[PDB]
Parts: sequence; structure tokens; C-alpha cells
Amino acid sequence: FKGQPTPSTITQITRAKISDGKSVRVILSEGESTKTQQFYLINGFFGVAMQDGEKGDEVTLQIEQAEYETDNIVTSEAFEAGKLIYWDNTAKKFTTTSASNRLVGRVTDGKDSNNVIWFILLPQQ
Amino acid sequence: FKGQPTPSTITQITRAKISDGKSVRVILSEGESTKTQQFYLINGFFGVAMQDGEKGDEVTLQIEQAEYETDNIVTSEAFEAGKLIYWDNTAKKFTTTSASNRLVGRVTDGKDSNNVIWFILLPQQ
Amino acid sequence: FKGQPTPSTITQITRAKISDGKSVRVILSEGESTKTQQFYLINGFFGVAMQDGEKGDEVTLQ
Amino acid sequence: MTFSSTSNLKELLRKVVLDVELGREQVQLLYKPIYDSIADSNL
Amino acid sequence: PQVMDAKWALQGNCVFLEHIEGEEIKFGTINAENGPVARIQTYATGFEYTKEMKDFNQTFSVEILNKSIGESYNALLNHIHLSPIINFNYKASNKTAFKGETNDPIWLGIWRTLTQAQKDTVIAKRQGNILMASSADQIEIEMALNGG
Amino acid sequence: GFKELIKRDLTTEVGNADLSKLVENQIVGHCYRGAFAAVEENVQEIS
Amino acid sequence: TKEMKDFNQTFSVEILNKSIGESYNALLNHIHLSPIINFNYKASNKTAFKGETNDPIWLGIWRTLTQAQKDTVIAKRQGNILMASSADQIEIEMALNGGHLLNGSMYPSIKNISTVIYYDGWEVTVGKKTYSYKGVTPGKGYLIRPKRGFKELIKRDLTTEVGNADLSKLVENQIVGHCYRGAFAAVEENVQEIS
Repeated sequence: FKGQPTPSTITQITRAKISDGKSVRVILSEGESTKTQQFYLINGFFGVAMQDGEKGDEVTLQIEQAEYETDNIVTSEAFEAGKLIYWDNTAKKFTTTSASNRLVGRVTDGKDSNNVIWFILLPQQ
Repeated sequence: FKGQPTPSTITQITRAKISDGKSVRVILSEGESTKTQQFYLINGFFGVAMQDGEKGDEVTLQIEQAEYETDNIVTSEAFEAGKLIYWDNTAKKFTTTSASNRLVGRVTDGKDSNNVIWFILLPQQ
Repeated sequence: FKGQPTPSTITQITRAKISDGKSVRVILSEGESTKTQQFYLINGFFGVAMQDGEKGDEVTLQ
Repeated sequence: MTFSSTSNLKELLRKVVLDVELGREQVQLLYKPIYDSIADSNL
Repeated sequence: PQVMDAKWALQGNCVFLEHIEGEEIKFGTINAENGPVARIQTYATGFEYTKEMKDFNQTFSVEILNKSIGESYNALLNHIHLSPIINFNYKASNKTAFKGETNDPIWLGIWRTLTQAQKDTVIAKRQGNILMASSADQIEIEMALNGG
Repeated sequence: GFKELIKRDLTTEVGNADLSKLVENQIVGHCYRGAFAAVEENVQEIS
Repeated sequence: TKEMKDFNQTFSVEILNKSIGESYNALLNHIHLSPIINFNYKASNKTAFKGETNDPIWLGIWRTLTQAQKDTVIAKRQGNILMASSADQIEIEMALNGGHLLNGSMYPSIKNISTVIYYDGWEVTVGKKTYSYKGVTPGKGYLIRPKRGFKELIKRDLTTEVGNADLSKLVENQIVGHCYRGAFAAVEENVQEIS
């Protein structure tokens, strides 16, 4: 209370873990927009955006490290099984070129006829 | 639907997550064989082979990032708790010496009398 | 209305034509005056003035 | 005041759905006349 | 309304792939199927005749115009409803060839052609219960539809 | 897959007439109709 | 996701269960019929297009299907069930019926064919990938002796079980269906046909 009838002492008990951390809330900047169930790199977090968004909006990126299906790849490169894939934020596409690109996963199922690949999202080192 | 009266458009509701990503399916090449519950590096994925698989077979690797028990260390080196543990694919044995070896885990229990160690499998970097 | 409980967005649907346009209202200047059923060039419009317009008055040109 | 001015404001206009056959064909089991079925949970 | 909205429906997808021992299961997917869209149109016409034509022309009268409205109206109807069928750019799937040329047949050998068409409309499930043709082929079609 | 849309079948209405010219009433017929057709229903036979 | 079950009114688990049954039923046809289609038949089990002739009606499959019946009675297979594609339904149904007079020759209806089944393939587009089971190739058929060399091994029919949710994310239970099933086939039961 505030109008407490008798003085008392509060003893806080500490705990560190607050949530399982499978997904992260992020705020979209001016140059950013999101479509549902598509990969994005927003504020250092790479994952599947679960909500549509616009400038200044707030969305949730799924970072479960699950196996993910996507064809948003540079079609020129061959995405064979086991090859690391990196996120080209300039092109907004997965590439095996590395260079300055962020490392985001490794291919589990190679490139099929329709440029589809299955990869395992890496844990955002 | 074949022979329907009228044309109909199929809107695919996109989703990204295909599987939980705890294990990966790989196909063995012409110089690869696997024994059940043993560590192998096949097609860029390092994990526990869940199947006895000869060349050309279909084998599953567990990549759960859980704790694992292995006797496949190089016995000359000293494995201590916390030391990063790497995989020498030429010798097919774990090793603390980084060199150009893949990083596969971190040791939780040091090298005991029988050269058995416990480690936590690191992600597929 | 003024006592509206909730905000409301007005959506004005446009229409271009306002009147049949057979006659145009005009204003008489100081140096102009009109007699009924006669021809005048008032404010760039030429037509039959259907009202006895004094200066500053209101008339209709057919 | 043409109708085309109010054509965009679909909320005002009556909505009637073009009823049509939609769905997917049922999948029948064809193999059974060819196959002798033996069922045992402990196989 | 001027335009009719499309029907909608949802369906699921799954495949039952093989499971080895770990083989992390591949989840399914849904999709939304939407029907077609149809709109109605306005067709109109008319006449404009001076009062002199009505009064001095004995033969002229409004019934001749009303009769012509009916003829041009019914003529529109079967055109509006059938001209999509005639004017469509048929693909190879929908085109069945003569299939019945053979050699030295009676021209009730269109029977071979109609038989092929019934076969093609049954291979694909669009079984056609009604035929449409020009009147020039009435005799051959009538022979085919009876005991040749 | 063949559906006929009928709102107003036909309506003939007589209208404007220039009395200044002694012109009789304009007569105009109009109708509101629609039709839906598809390729899923048809096979083109030749001869 | 839990939001999807609640807010999306059209969505319900019944659609997911319906697709499980459709995929399940379609795959049962695959296990039990694909051995017949996929098996590498030898010359003893293959009967060529014996009809051929020159200018026969397409019910000259009657000649080919007749020899296939003969080629099964020889070697004592005695095929009873015919499996073909749905494309050949019209021609096969003609031959199995009382085919009309042709050049003065009255061809009797084929008998001792208890059942004819037209196994077309099956296909579904799940995610960004298409999965399909091949049907009988058009222009082919298989006389089958049933239930003797063909045995269906059923350990578990089907078990859909709702599993690992995530309370922290409000995602509903993962629903997983699985089977323990197999098939046994043979070459001693089948004779392939062409057209």
C-alpha cells in the first residue's frame, strides 16, 4: 500500500531469464519495411518477420534457428547442400559470396529447379 | 482440381519454417560411410549419425546443440573443461588445436582415464 | 454533426458539371449598364442581358 | 453524378458473390482389390 | 451489382515424406483459392424520326421500329452469350483435329470425329453434353447421332 | 461454367422531342446484362 | 500460431485434418501401386502391342488385352484385375464391352476381368515445392493376379497426435501424423501391356 497500516520491508528476489528468446521485437526505421513471413535484417537481428510493417512500425522477427524454406536467393550462384549462405543487405538476398555479408545459415537442401532452398538459420553471432 | 467448371486462382499463403532444425538429412558420397551414433562431417554438417549408412545411402545427422559423449579424441592432446574442441576431418578425430579445423563444440568434462569427454555441440558455423 | 461522439472521415465524391450553362451571371462595372433583352459584352461574355442592370447590379447573360 | 464516382466506395454498393464450384477432389483408395491386408501392431 | 465478387476458400497441404530416425518433420502449408469475377454491361440503341415521317409516310409506323428492336435484341443475346465460344483462341488441349479423315469414307465419318471429341472431353473431366455447330453440317451430324 | 447475369431484360422508353423542329420523341431501348464463359467447358471440333 | 486459430474465422483444424487424410490416402496408393508401375519387367512379363494390324479401330487393344490374358493363363498367372491410366478408359471400356461389328468380324466382349482401376497420379504444392506420385503411364496396362503375391503390411494405420506447443509464444500444438506400413509385391503376378 501507500496508506499502509504497519511498516514493512520489501526484499527483491533476482532472476535473469525473462523470455525464451525465440523471437525479437524490433522497430522499423525510415528506410525499412517488412512483409509477413519474409527474411529481413533489422537492427542487427536477422530472422523471419512475422508482421507487415512500415516506417516507425514494430514487428517480431522469428530467430528460432529452425529449418527455413526460401527462394530469395541470387539465382546465378549454386546453393548446394552444406554451403554457408550470407545475407546481402544491399541486394536483400541470400548469397554464398560472403565478403562483408552477414552469415545467416547453412543450406540443408540444395537449389532445386525453382531456386528454392532449405537452410538452417544460424544463431546471429 | 482437374476439369473444374471455372478458372480459380491459387493464392499460396507463404510461411518460412519448414522443420524445427534439430537434425539434417544428408546423402553419403562415394567415399563416406557412417555407423550409428557416431560423429561425422558429411556435406558441411557435423553431427551424430543416426543410421548405419554406406556410400550412396541416406543418413541423418543430429545437430541439436545438446551435450554429447565422444571417445573419438586425439589422445596426445589434453582436453580440459571449457576448451574449444575442433574436428580434424583428415584424421576424423576431435582436437583442441584449431589450425584449419572446423569448430564443433566446447568441452564440459575433461579427458578422463578412458579418454572420454563431454562437450556441447556448437552451431554449424 | 457538432455533438458527434466519434470522429468521422468525409469522402467527397466529385461531379464536374454544375449547371446546363445556357446563361452566365455577371457583375456590372461602373461604366456599364444594361437594358432587358438586349446584347452586351459584360466581363468578356457576350449575350442577351435579361435584367435591367445598373452599375454594380446583378444581371444574367443568355 | 455518375455511378463511376461511387464505384470505388464498395461499402455502399451491394455485394453479391459469384457462387461457383471450389475445393479439391477427394482421393480414393484404389489398391485394396489388389492387396491382401494383414494388420498386426507388433510387426 | 455492376461487378460480382469472387468466392473464396482455404485448403491445406501435406505430403507424408519418409521418416528415417531423426528426420525432423517437414510441416505442411495452407493456400487460399479464389473464384472468378463477373460483371454486367449496358447495351442500348434507339431511333430518331421527324414528325413528318410519321404523318406523311403511310407505311411508316412505330411497330416497324419496335419489331426491329426485338430482332436486334435477340440477335444481341445469342451473340453476347455464344460469341465467347466462337471467338475464343482455343489451345492445343481444347482443339480436336478431324480425326476421321481415314481414306474413302462416307461423310458420316464425322462420326469418327465426334467420337474422338467425346473421348477428349472425357479424358479431361469436362464432359460435353451439348454440341454446337453451323447448320451447314446438319445432315452429317444428324446421321452421326443416329444409327449409321 | 456458363452463367447469365440479367438485371434489366429490356426497357424501351420514349424521350426528348424538339417541338421547335417538330421532331417526334426519341425512342431508346436498353438492357443490363452480363455473361460469364470459360475455356474449361469446350472442345473445338473440325469438320 | 494461436492468433491464427482464433482470428482467422475460416481457418480450423478440420482443414488440416482433411489434408492429412487426403495426403494419407494418396500416399497409400503410392506405396501399394508404385511397385507395379516401377518394377523392371522382363520379356516374359511384357506383351507388346499385339493389335498393330493396319488401320484397326482403337479397340484393337482388344487384340493386345486378349493376348495378355492368354499370356497369363500360360504360366498359370491368370490375371484378373487390370490397372491402366484414366486416359485409356474410353478404349478399354469399349473392348471390355460388346465391341461392334468390324469388317464383318464380330469380336466378343472380353471376360474374366473382374475389376478395372484407373490409377492416375497425385500432386500437391506444399510451400514453395511440389511433390507428386506418378500414375500409370498412358498407353500401358497391367493384368494383376490379386491378393496372393500382394500383401499389405499394416503395423500402425495412422496416429495423429498434437505435440510440442510453445506457451511463451502462444503457438498452438504441433500436430503430427505418422504410420508404420509397407508392402509386398511380386513379378509372378503381373503382365505388362502396351496400349
